[PDB]
Amino acid sequence: QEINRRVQASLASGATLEEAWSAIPEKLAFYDYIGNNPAKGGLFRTGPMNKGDGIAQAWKGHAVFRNKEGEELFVRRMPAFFESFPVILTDKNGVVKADIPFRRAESKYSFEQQGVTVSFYGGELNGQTFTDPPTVKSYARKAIFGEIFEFDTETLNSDGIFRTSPRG
Amino acid sequence: QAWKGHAVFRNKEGEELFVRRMPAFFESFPVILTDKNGVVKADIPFRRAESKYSFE
Amino acid sequence: QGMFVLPFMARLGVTGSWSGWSITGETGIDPGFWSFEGVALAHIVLSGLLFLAACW
Amino acid sequence: ELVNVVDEKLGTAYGEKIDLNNTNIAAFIQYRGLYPTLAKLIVKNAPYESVEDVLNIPGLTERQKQILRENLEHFTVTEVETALVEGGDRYNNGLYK
Amino acid sequence: QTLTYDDIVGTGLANKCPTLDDTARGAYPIDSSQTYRIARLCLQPTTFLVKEEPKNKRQEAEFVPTKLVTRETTSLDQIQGELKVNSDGSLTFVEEDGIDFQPVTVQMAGGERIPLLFTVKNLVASTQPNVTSITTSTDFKGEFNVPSYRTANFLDPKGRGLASGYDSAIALPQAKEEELARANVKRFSLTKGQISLNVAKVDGRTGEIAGTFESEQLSDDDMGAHEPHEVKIQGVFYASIEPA
Ligand code: CLA
Ligand code: CLA
Ligand SMILES: CC1=C(/C=C/C(C)=C/C=C/C(C)=C/C=C/C=C(C)/C=C/C=C(C)/C=C/C2=C(C)CCCC2(C)C)C(C)(C)CCC1
Ligand SMILES: CC1=C(/C=C/C(C)=C/C=C/C(C)=C/C=C/C=C(C)/C=C/C=C(C)/C=C/C2=C(C)CCCC2(C)C)C(C)(C)CCC1
Ligand SMILES: CCCCCCCS[C@@H]1O[C@H](CO)[C@@H](O)[C@H](O)[C@H]1O
Ligand SMILES: CCCCCCCS[C@@H]1O[C@H](CO)[C@@H](O)[C@H](O)[C@H]1O
Ligand SMILES: CCCCCCCS[C@@H]1O[C@H](CO)[C@@H](O)[C@H](O)[C@H]1O
Ligand SMILES: CCCCCCCS[C@@H]1O[C@H](CO)[C@@H](O)[C@H](O)[C@H]1O
Ligand SMILES: [Ca+2]
Ligand SMILES: [Ca+2]
Repeated sequence: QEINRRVQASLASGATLEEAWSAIPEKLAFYDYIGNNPAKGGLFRTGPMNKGDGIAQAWKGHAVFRNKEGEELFVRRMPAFFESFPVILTDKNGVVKADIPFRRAESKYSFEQQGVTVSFYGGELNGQTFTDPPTVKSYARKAIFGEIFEFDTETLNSDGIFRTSPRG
Repeated sequence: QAWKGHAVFRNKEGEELFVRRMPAFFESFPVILTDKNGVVKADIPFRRAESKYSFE
Repeated sequence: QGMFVLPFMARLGVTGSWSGWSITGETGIDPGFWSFEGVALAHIVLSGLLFLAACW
Repeated sequence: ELVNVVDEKLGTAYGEKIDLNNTNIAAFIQYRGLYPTLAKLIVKNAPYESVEDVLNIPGLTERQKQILRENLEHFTVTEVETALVEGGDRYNNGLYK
Repeated sequence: QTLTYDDIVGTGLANKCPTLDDTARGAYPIDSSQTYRIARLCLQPTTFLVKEEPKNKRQEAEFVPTKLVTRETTSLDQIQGELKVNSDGSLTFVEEDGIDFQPVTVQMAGGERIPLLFTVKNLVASTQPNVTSITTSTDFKGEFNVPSYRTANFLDPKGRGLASGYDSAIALPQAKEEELARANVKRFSLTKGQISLNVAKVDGRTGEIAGTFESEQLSDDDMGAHEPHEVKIQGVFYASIEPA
């Protein structure tokens, strides 16, 4: 909500979309990521949070998804209860516009059918747009966790699975 | 996994050269190639500045 | 492979596994009871019988 | 790059129409007059180089041809995808309600 | 004379092909003006051999014996198709339908299990030219299709599949995807196999023939997760030829 406030203030004062998102501190974007939510851990998942998703290196920027018609689509975020969550994108009114189907035979909303693209504003990927379905799906999968980050998973041999923080 | 095959070394003149094998006593060992008569023909130098036998 | 007892079984004629292989590299051999596993089993049972005898 | 061939097929006309070469047979229930009689003839005589070739199936009645002409705009053809046609999957693709 | 289901059930005989008497050494005339079919082709595998895969790459790998673990469930039967008489007097069998595949698992020395789709799907097999009768010297050689051992709906133990299933390793939500692409992106294999049918017996009067076969094909590749093995299957066959 605060990030969106700041971006709207930036735009109101006449910034471009790239500039508005580029003004968001990486520190603020990082609090808007479920990997830092203390209710995402496991009792026997031991150690630092870095051991799970990895050591955070940089914000990738804010991902904006659009369908072939150019309407903005919003990835539904994962609530803390859920260890896994589907990938569902809706328009600004909550209507479903695209998803990653499980069964394909009667799929209506696949990213391939809806021509879903993603463009990044701010962070490492600022100004870039990806239109290839595997890459767009990859980013949509990360957008369920909120803001998207680059991680170093090699240094600690991180395993990819969320741990809680000292608050938890 | 596999034998690479037998390596035959030769100098620019075509003479066959033989790498001096490591005796069990040695943790490390220099790389020295002699002709069939034990005369030194090539090696890997440690100091380069007065090298006479480099593979190059 | 750091095998210490396998060679002693092999030295006296235990060369096959119940799972079908042999140490000489054959397939479909049937070693009978006296495979490596049956030797291991016989020793485990022996151990138990010895332990019980010790108690007595 | 490794590709999921079904997802990829969804970004072609297969994802927009009944693909006479690939689509499972229950899809013909979508339009009046196609199922089960024509649906069976169509799957049975597939693949087709173009949609119009569906008009060339032997034994068709005039009424059947007319039903086919009225529905060509709902049909497409794309290359046969082994993953969609093996397994008898065009007849039963493991989906019920 | 003839066995009922109750005579056969649970004996193992249902997985066996019909045999012909040692007396059956006749010749079955082919009238090139007549059309023919195979009304029943049966293949009963008696040996599965798998080509070992060396680190050596020096010296050729052998085909080794294996132990069947899926019981008497291996034969192909009730298969039928057209037997064409070609212009050079060769015959071509064009498989049309039947119980033309069986999943089979065999186990190598040391425990490795090798599943395969033992099959003659879409078999097109031909004899030598000028076969004016089928005799104990006739053989058929040809090729068939070997589709993926699992079909496109098959879901792995983590729920991943080709036409259904997750498309990622959802238990490792923040793992780097690249190392897992081969496991995550399922692929559907379709390769060719080869078979020889060697006639050993012919009943001129009934149109029945029996012999030995040997086929070669790839085993399961787990929807592209690993390399398949080469398998050689040997056994006996029976066919009934009919004017049609
Ligand atoms: C209030 C206690 C407390 C808390 C909240 C923490 C918190 C933390 N520590 Mg510290 N720590 C503590 C005390 C604590 N520590 C003590 C006393 C020591 C000396 C042993 C340490 C030594 C230590 C090291 C060396 C490290 C941490 C690290 C951490 C982090 C990971 C914790 C983890 O993975 O736990 C895992 C927790 C569990 C697996 C739960 C254990 C549950 C037990 C086994 C239950 C036993 C049941 C019992 C036997 C049943 C009896 C039944 C009978 C009555 C019938 C986390 C910030 C790690 C870190 O990231 O450091 C930078 C790290 O490397 N800690
Ligand atoms: C009941 C009979 C029995 C049999 C048939 C076996 C068989 C085997 N054992 Mg087991 N074993 C047994 C009982 C048996 N064992 C008992 C009771 C124990 C507990 C002590 C063991 C403990 C044991 C161990 C720790 C090991 C074996 C191993 C083996 C294998 C190789 C044996 C070997 O190399 O011996 C070699 C034996 C000798 C060289 C004997 C030397 C005798 C000395 C020189 C005699 C000196 C005194 C004599 C009185 C001198 C005067 C002699 C006179 C004739 C002149 C073989 C499968 C090996 C293996 O592969 O395990 C999986 C191994 O490591 N066994
Ligand atoms: C450490 C070390 C060492 C030492 C070691 C040792 C000394 C060990 C021991 C070991 C041992 C010593 C072991 C043992 C084992 C055993 C076992 C494992 C047993 C088992 C048994 C059983 C199981 C039985 C059972 C039974 C019974 C009881 C009764 C009858 C019947 C039956 C059979 C069932 C050295 C010096 C080298 C050095 C290095 C380090
Ligand atoms: C011959 C033979 C052989 C060998 C064999 C052997 C070597 C044997 C041994 C055996 C043994 C080695 C035995 C033992 C036994 C034992 C017993 C029988 C025991 C018992 C016990 C008891 C009864 C006890 C009781 C008790 C208890 C437990 C507790 C406390 C109390 C009392 C004391 C009461 C072989 C295989 C080579 C082959 C060929 C043949
Ligand atoms: C198919 C990859 C191309 C799209 C980029 C993937 C989303 S972002 C990606 O996410 C990983 C966790 O899965 C992180 O470890 C990594 O740092 C990050 O680059
Ligand atoms: C408590 C374990 C008892 C199980 C015994 C299974 C015997 S199996 C049996 O064993 C003989 C001796 O090696 C062989 O000669 C024979 O060929 C083999 O079939
Ligand atoms: C304590 C009971 C466990 C004993 C198991 C006895 C294995 S018995 C063993 O089985 C092999 C096949 O697995 C055969 O090659 C061999 O002939 C036979 O002796
Ligand atoms: C004393 C009984 C011990 C139990 C024996 C386990 C079966 S035997 C076991 O089989 C594996 C799978 O085929 C093989 O890979 C391995 O070489 C072999 O030792
Ligand atoms: Ca790793
Ligand atoms: Ca013959």
